[PDB]
Amino acid sequence: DDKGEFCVIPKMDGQLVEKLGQRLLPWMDRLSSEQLNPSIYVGLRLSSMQAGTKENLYLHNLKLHYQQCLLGCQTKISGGSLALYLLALRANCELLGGDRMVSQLKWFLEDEKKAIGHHHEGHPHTSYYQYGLSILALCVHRKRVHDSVVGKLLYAVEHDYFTYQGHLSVDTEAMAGLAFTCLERFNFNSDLRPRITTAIETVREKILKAQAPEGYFGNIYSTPLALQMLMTSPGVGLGPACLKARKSLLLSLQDGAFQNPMMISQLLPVLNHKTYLNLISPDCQAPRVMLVPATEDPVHLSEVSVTLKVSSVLPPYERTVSVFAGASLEDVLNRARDLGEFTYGTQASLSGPYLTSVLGKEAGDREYWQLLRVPDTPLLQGIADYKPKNGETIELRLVKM
Ligand code: B12
Ligand SMILES: N[C@@H](CCC(=O)N[C@@H](CS)C(=O)NCC(=O)O)C(=O)O
Ligand SMILES: [Cl-]
Ligand SMILES: [Cl-]
Repeated sequence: DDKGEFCVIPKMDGQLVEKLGQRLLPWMDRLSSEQLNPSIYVGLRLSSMQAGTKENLYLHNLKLHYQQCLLGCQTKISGGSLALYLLALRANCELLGGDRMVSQLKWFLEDEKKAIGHHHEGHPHTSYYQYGLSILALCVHRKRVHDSVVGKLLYAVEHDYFTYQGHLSVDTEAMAGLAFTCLERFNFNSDLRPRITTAIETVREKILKAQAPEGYFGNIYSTPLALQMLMTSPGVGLGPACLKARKSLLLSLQDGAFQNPMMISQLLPVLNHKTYLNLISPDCQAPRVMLVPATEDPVHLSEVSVTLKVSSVLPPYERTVSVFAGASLEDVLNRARDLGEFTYGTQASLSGPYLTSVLGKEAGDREYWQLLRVPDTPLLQGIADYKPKNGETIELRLVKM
């Protein structure tokens, strides 16, 4: 590739990548319906690493869970979650399909298309991220959806719906590009083909323009999906752009990034030069090294002082607490709660605990609790993974989606 047209990530530190995989390994034993994440299975299968027989047991439990929750299930499965399960099936070389899951995912897309409306003036009940992910998951199972469904996602890309105040929301843009790439390879939605092929170029160009001087695309956690999109096909400047991203990824791993299992599961494929598009026709005898358990570090003795602020409740709340150095924001919330007259609530997600209430105020429709480093810098990690530094002030703020 003397011309530098292929997006590659060469010469990654072997032990940083091993340790990244070892962070997923313990999660292979968390098999309850409340903790299963099909993206973990996909990410491991597309990676240079494996967990042996634990993978087969994980897939067995995924199958029982998604089969039980088709419309003894406990919580309603979103379209995107079912889509990730479809990706897990392809990672084991299994093909669906009148399949009930295929139909359920198609009807999810129909519901979201209706929410968006004929004038693209509405919004999905979930997100354009889940919309694109669901189109992609159907496509890799060789299943087409109606042009009217695909048109909504094309329109959003064509009208730059995922750029806000000049900043591209890279993850959703990249996911849309992955879906479009799959449609193009099957020649699905052929009446939309010129739009599809241009939109692939638009996504790639917008991703490249979102590259920061440091080398990440948007932010370090959007970079895995951005790299998937760039790796689907060679292009001018991709070699050089992806070498900058390599530098950013290495520095981030050295600095302790990528603790979150969902994020690890998005990064592992691209470190192995694979993407979700490999799930059309995947190698199911891929070369992968067995992971072994990491050794856990000694107890952290130092402490950090962190101020927790909530101004979207009446009366507002502010308290400085101390926790062990390396404790999470969740630990800070727990310490504040222990000190009295502070409460919070969460719900499970495939990314871990999602903050849903603070001081008795539950996020309503189209609202969420945003986590910020004062002043006004949104955190890049959620409560379980963000580790506050001494002297930081963290704000919880209820905002409109
Ligand atoms: C859509 C989305 C949101 C929406 C979710 C609501 C909706 N309308 O669906 C909104 C805008 C509310 C949101 C909020 C946040 N998000 Co967000 N989000 C995403 C996105 C684009 C897609 C998620 C999705 O649908 N996945 C597919 C479905 C099937 O999976 P799921 O687990 O069932 O989806 C749920 C969770 O993702 C959850 N949620 C969304 N984001 C986050 C982040 C964390 C850490 C957790 C625990 C949960 C959570 O909401 C989804 C719907 O219920 C991802 C992109 C990505 N690369 O994954 C980023 C992403 C997951 N979010 C991220 C972050 C950091 C946040 C926030 C912490 C930002 C902040 N500073 O407040 C908050 C969450 C705080 C809290 N209250 O706990 C990061 C996480 C990185 C990491 N290291 O883990 C990502 C990767 C984006 C990025 N590149 O920065 N998010
Ligand atoms: N509107 C988009 C989602 C945009 C979005 O919620 N982006 C959040 C996700 S946490 C974000 O701030 N992303 C980081 C960024 O844009 O840099 C969709 O429908 O998929
Ligand atoms: Cl992380
Ligand atoms: Cl609460």
